[PDB]
Amino acid sequence: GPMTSTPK
Amino acid sequence: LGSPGIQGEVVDCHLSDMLQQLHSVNASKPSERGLVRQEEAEDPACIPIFWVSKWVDYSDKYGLGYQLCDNSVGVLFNDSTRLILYNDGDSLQYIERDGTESYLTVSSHPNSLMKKITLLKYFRNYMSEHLLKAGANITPREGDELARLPYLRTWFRTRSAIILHLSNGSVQINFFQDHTKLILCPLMAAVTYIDEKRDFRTYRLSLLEEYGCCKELASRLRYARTMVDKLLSSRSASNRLKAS
Repeated sequence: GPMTSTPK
Repeated sequence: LGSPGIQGEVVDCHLSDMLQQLHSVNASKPSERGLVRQEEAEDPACIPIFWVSKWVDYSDKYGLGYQLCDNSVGVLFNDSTRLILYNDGDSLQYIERDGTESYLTVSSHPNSLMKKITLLKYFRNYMSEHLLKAGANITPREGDELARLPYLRTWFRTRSAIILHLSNGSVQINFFQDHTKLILCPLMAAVTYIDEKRDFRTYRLSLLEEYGCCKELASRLRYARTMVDKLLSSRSASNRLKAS
């Protein structure tokens, strides 16, 4: 699953 | 003179009440109304001042690092302690597992916090270099800085969402795939929905029950109820071996 919030 | 802040037990009371109110909204089948009038449920005076605008799941090593929408940063470390850095670049607050709060500064602080300070700085730098700010479109209201800055009380993740519970009571749910987000406030009995176009709208839950809402929001609120249940008790009171 994603390890961060939405990237730039 | 300082307020002690809303205490966690009091937050849990309001959470249980929000659980019940989500049940009521959901059972009212709000997307099935003769005429859904979602706009009539809007309550702009209850807009949240705080939400998590960025996050980093480094829980394999240290914890969950995050930015709030005022550009402050925090970490909920793997030992259930929190360190938050205010948007002045220097003011800190440390929160122990039992909620005990202490105020310090990057320039002047106990040596015991050097490691956690340095980690917080790494999280901050990462978020600032790499990640987009959620709700970057919202301009603060005058005096919003006077509201108590919360810390991350607890969090967890599912396959489809991350759930972020702040010490002011708010429960934020971010959906991974479509970037839609909910900010539930159990104190205001309100919910803010951030849709796929980044439109931000704040509703009174009881008015969503009265007036209805679209099926996308209705769907997200069904999932929200399940997430609140999980927050309140990760294990079922009717079978404590079974995951809520």
